[PDB]
Amino acid sequence: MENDKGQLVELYVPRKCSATNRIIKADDHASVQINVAKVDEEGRAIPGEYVTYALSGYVRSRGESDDSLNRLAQNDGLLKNVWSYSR
Amino acid sequence: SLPATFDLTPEDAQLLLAANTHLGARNVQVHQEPYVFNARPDGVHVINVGKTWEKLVLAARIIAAIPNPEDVVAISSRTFGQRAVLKFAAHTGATPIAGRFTPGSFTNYITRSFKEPRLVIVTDPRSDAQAIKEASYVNIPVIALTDLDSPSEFVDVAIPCNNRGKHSIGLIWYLLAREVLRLRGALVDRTQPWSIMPDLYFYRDP
Amino acid sequence: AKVHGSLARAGKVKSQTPKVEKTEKPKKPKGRAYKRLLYTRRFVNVTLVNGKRRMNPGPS
Amino acid sequence: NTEEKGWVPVTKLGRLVKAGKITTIEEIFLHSLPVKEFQIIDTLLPGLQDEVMNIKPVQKQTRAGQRTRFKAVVVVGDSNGHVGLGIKTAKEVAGAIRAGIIIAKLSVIPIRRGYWGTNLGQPHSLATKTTGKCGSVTVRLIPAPRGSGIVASPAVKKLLQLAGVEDVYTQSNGKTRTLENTLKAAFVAIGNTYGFLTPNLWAEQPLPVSPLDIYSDEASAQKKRF
Amino acid sequence: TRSSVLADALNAINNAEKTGKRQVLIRPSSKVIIKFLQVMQKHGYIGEFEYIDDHRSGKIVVQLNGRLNKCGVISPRFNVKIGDIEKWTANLLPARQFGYVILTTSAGIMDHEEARRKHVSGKILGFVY
Amino acid sequence: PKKRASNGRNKKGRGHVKPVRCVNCSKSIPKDKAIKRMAIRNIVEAAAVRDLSEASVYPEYALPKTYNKLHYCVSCAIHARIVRVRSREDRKNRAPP
Amino acid sequence: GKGKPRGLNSARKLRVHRRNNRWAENNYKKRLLGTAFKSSPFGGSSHAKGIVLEKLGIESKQPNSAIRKCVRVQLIKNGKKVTAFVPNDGCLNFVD
RNA sequence: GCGGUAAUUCCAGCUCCAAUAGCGUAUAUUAAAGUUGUUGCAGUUAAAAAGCUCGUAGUUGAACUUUGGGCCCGGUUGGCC
RNA sequence: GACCCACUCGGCACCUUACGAGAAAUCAAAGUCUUUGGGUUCUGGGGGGAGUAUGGUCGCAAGGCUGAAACUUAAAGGAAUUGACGGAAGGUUGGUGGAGUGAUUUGUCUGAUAACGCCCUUUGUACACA
Repeated sequence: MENDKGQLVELYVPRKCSATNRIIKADDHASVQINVAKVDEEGRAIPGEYVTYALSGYVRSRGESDDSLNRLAQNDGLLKNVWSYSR
Repeated sequence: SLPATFDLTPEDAQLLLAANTHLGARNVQVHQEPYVFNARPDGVHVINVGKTWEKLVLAARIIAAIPNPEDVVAISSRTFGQRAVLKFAAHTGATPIAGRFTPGSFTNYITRSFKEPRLVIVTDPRSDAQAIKEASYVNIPVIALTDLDSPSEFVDVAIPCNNRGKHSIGLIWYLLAREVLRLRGALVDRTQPWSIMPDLYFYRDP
Repeated sequence: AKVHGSLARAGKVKSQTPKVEKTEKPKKPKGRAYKRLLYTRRFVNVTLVNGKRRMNPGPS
Repeated sequence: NTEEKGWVPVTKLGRLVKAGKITTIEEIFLHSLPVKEFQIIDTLLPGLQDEVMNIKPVQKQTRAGQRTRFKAVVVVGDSNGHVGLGIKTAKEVAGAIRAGIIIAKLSVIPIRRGYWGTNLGQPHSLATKTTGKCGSVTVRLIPAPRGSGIVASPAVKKLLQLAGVEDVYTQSNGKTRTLENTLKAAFVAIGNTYGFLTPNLWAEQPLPVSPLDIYSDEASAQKKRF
Repeated sequence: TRSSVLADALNAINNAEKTGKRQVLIRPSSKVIIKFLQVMQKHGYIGEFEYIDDHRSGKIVVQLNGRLNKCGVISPRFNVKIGDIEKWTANLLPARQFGYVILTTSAGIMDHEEARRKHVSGKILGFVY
Repeated sequence: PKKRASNGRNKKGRGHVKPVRCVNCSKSIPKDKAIKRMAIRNIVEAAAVRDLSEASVYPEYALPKTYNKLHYCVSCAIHARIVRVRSREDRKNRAPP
Repeated sequence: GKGKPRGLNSARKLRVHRRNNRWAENNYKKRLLGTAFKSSPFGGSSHAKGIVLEKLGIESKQPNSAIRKCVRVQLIKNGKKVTAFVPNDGCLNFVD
């Protein structure tokens, strides 16, 4: 997204989707950003730090965003079992 | 990531199973959601409670991440659910809405009931469809308390629970509220059963 | 349609109207001079009120 | 005299704009935060000028006699790389125009402008072949080389000049005489530039943290008695 | 009657891409399709596919990563000649700076940029971007 | 405008049925399209039932009913019989009441 | 596959169909049938010179109510009876 | 579409605009006409799917018949050398 | 033999979405088409003139099949929308927000709630000086 001599042009680098990698865009209001806080031993939330997930508008419209979110959070490592890869 | 503290205890399981949350829908499991366990006779499909607890912990963990507790908004049209949301607002932060949702809420100002929530929670997506659809036009994630028969449009971290009433939805709400008090609060680990009872939420007689 | 018609009025209006003459004036300077003149009246100052301008203003 | 300015920051963006926490519109574009108030994008970037486009009357037969109204298509823009198309209908002409401008200011969208083929100083054309539709009118925008100009219909051409798209080819289908549809199609097309994966955009960034959460305690919907 | 199998494969890939999947089943595969998916895989429009074996046809389970906008067949495979490839790019590809009109040469099934440097051409096949 | 999906009442995957004669006007019309009604009225009405039951020989006995299938011609169905004309949304509704 | 044959070796059906289906538009029909030369008053030429017959008073259509003052003309070349309008204000008294 | 007695469209005159030693008018034709469409049209209701089936020519027609691994030789790109 | 439960192939159609498509009405296919190529037969190119004339060919006949031009006109239609009408059925207006590409509609409504602060409704319409 650059010119010839370094200098990065192309204003605003879009957000990729977490689920399908489709570009969520400026006008699109159906898209969502989920923020999950970082737990540890000694309990409690610990504000400041977030594991983020950008769900697209289409994914939410179609109505299988839930499944995608179950998948995404699992590989990060905050769900023992829950969602089977197999079916 | 996944500590040994935040696990499904037997007492909580015995509460859940007492409440009949594990009894799923009569008619059909919607194909969008796989949270099924043994198609038992007499037309009932049992839900994985280990998942239910976990999804609840996810939702709670999401809620705890939001900086101001006032901006979250619980929604309900079922009287039981209305009571529950009022209790959720009584204990934790998060201003509720009971009864008629009063459309045009999350959309543009001018109305009195103008709220711009970071996050929204719903009892039933079929009965509060207008709320779900309202949320989509201003970057509001939804966390519904779905059943097997219910939809899952515009929903995130949908929790599979029985949403008929009596003692069911209130139990789920109790679990959520308790969880989010345990996070960002002064409560101890699994040892403490907490002062407030599950009997407080449930239903509203007569 | 019909071929018959009142042809007696053929050139009614061209006749009865008053036949006055052209007024003599200063000579319009032609070619490049004309272009110069156009450029001057347009891109200097004088225009109508509002954003839009009338190049041929009526006296009023 | 007895006057006062009165901005009145309703919604969560107003306070941010007034306090001066967010300087640019890039953040807004990233997180898709819906601009309700027109005064947000005005003082956020004063360089955002304007434009009109077209005015046509729209009539309405009734019991008594006949109602009449004036529709104004007001396209607004700025020569860096942001544009808005605002259609409005009202009984007065000035009222139609002002409201149209407001609507155009509300719904602004940026344009991913790139090169024809070679890479050089300053982008001039569109990044990709984009197309937008509205009714019969499908408008297509094809990238052109340097100093080629905006080869299009006068309305679409104006829309593109507002954006600061120097060089670009266009086509169209359907009954293009209606500007109601054509300019909407053009808007859809220039909008879909950012919704298209080039290879340089596959390099996955970390997902920026939402700015709403950074300054939630500082500047947001406060209680406040008087 | 399945007239072109490559066409069917590509149809399947596109529909699944539009519906927002990460994976597809396609039938009944070929050499041509495998070569095609290798060409695609080299530049990285798709992930690791897998040809299963059954004594008749062969199904492919393709894993796609959502870099693929649209790829499509060009039937009937016309005959292309040195500089016609450029004209083809102008017709169907979105920009000059990326995308691949894939085509079959006597050298082998190959993208257009490699054919320019190898200095060969032949029957055209689909495109990718 | 194609004003119905069904077009005629209940005929798909056939192409022809045997027509029936309308009871009221004697108009010919397909058997599917006849807007039919099961009339199930008594031999004696609620007005005539009491004295007639009192003065009859044998206790209770029977007092049967007349059964017949009334057919119609659409025109007759709207003019005389209950059916009405309905809205675009109420065209979609199927229940008898 | 969109109606028409996209076969590689089926040029015949494409060209033939097009030649059959060209017979619709005005210019193709006017050219190939030879209609300008066969039929019509002029012989496919721009200006045709003619004599006259008589002056007319043509009753014009609605809404444009007037009398038009045309001339019936017999031409030189074919010698067909034609009607022809006379332009400008007045100017029917020039011709006889 | 203007003209039924106030014509911003006619007749003149004032002023203005276009092109400018050159403009207007015809008929033919090219583009726009993705209104011929291979690239590139349409065919439920706007013109248009032939009553339906068979069937010769014509058009099109599953997959499958050697990839990989190396060993060197070795030209072309750009920068420290 | 029948029925119930779960799965299964082949259709008859249906109900809900709109992912998409469509100018719309609407469509699980009229979708997978300017990001315009699965194969392939048939038909159309403004409306009248005309499914007429002329020619052939088919048939006992009626007609069918194939099927023009000159001339004439600035429309013709399609969909939906507001009224207006019916010798059809029953008993006021913007602000902001949605529903729509708009016309506009919703609000300003069945007797609650996509809204928030002679008259009417639904349908038919080739009328729209009605």
